[PDB]
Amino acid sequence: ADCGLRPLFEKKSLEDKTERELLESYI
Amino acid sequence: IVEGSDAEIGMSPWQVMLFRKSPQELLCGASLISDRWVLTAAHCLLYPPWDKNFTENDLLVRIGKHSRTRYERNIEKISMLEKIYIHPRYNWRENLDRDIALMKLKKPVAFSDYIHPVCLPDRETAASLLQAGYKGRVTGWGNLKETGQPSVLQVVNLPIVERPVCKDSTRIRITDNMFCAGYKPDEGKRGDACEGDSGGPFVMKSPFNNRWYQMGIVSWGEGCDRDGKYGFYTHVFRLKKWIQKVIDQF
Amino acid sequence: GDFEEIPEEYL
Ligand SMILES: CCCN(C[C@@H]1CCOC1)C(=O)c1cc(OC)c2oc(NCc3cccc(Cl)c3)nc2c1
Ligand SMILES: *[C@H]1O[C@H](CO)[C@@H](O)[C@H](O)[C@H]1NC(C)=O
Repeated sequence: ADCGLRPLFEKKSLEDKTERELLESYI
Repeated sequence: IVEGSDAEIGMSPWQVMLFRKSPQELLCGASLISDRWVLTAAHCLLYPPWDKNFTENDLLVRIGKHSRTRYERNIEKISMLEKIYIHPRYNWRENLDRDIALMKLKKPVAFSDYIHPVCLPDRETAASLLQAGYKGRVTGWGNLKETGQPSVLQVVNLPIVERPVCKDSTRIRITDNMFCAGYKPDEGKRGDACEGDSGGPFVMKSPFNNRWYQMGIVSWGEGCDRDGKYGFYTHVFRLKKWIQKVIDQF
Repeated sequence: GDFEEIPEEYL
């Protein structure tokens, strides 16, 4: 149920330093 | 990982180190997909041309790690293997087609800030994310250069490449069970997996549900980070019927 | 090698 939601990132609504690079590639 | 950067703490909590015994060394990467199952590349465990043939008792799984060489007391968890399952149609003779294996752990691992499973894609996930130009992320403790070793887990983001360009970069037969990724020479940017990273995860963050999915398994490259070459990845979704079948049976 | 010994409960 909780797969792919990282405790130190998604779970706390913090983003890592480069995830926005992947998002920007998803057109 | 060549031309990547140091992972942040907890950035890849599904990252698994396959650790060989006697002699104590990095065997491969892998990923955590539930509390009891780990995913990796078959050639990590079985590859006759290099006399590789590891059994359950030859290795350990180390989950929640960041430092490559340290024993990360109170953070990492070390698990023993109950059973290895290699895809029965893994093609080690020719092209590493269906380069995928599962490992069932003797005991479920406790999740923590540093230990957490990644999702596996369904057909819709693959159709929407597995597209040329879309980037995923590759992580591992493998070599920094083709010809040294990192202190901590390394991360690189790499674009998926069009299938004809993949095919035209190699003399190896590339199947529908593989995809390739990496920058083209004139894109300027660099980065690749390297020795020791095979078996690790290629992940993408779905912009629909904001979850991470393991789309690929680090399989093979002609050297590492060479101009006009790309890394080849096992296409996890295409192998998911096999994954489910194994987990459902065992 | 470069690896720190692990507690030999794992070994
Ligand atoms: C299918 C046989 C491939 N091969 C022969 C062809 C013929 C000319 O050379 C390529 C290999 O030499 C070979 C075999 C492997 O496993 C058996 C490898 O594993 C890795 N992993 C490290 C790596 C580095 C760059 C990107 C990723 Cl995605 C992973 N590279 C490997 C390379
Ligand atoms: C070890 O076991 C595997 C089982 O698939 C076999 O393919 C391999 O050749 C064996 N290796 C040796 C050295 O006996």
